[PDB]
Amino acid sequence: RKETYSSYIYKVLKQTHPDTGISQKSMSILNSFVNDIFERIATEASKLAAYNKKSTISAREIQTAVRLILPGELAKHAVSEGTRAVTKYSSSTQAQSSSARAGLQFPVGRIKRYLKRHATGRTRVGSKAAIYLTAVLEYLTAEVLELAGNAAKDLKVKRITPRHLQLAIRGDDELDSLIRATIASGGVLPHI
Amino acid sequence: TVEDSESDMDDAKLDALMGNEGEEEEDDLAEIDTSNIITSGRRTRGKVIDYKKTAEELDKKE
Repeated sequence: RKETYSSYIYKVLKQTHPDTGISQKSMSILNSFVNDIFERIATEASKLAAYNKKSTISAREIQTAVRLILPGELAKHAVSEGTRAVTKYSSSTQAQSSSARAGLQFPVGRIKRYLKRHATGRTRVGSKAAIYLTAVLEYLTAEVLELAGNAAKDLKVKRITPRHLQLAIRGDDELDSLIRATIASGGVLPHI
Repeated sequence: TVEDSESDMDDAKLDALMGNEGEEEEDDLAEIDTSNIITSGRRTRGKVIDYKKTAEELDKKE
């Protein structure tokens, strides 16, 4: 529980929708996803990189993973937004504020830390990475919440619950075959 | 707790003090291609009328 991306999400929670107090666990599943998808990528990247000796986790390392991780369609936009991001992000220069230049108010330093402490493998984390991870998260993180957010409120309650996720997750076959994280609360699809 | 949080800002450095390849300019700026068709991270659309009916009309037709 510690702190999780509660705060920043809370900012992507009010922004994505003003009526979204979000269910704690829905904040755990997303957080677990956001945390698990953060690993799935940074894991394979750190994998094809630990074996390639590349060590320098660059956009190309996470891109491939993203491409091998995400079914593809999601990737297509995950790499499109991630690229255009390094551009506007680097267009100026790291001389203003990464937590504002990256164009993503998502934990740029804390995640960059998840790459330093978790990888701790001579991972310099060139600007060609930390951002690709904050870009793909705000993309799918804001997406999962956008579907269930605008739907959970148009369906019955602003306080979404693992159920609206049962659909937003088990509904989108692609994500499902990609998230399959837990849904141990609303995933009332198999046993009744 | 907080006192000047707001993005913190004083984080990406204290941690990326590693120096960072600095190739920031050569980050990538090229792979762009499907950015003129697929779009998101701003206002996706789907709703996904629950009732499970969509969980099937989708888990089969989609």
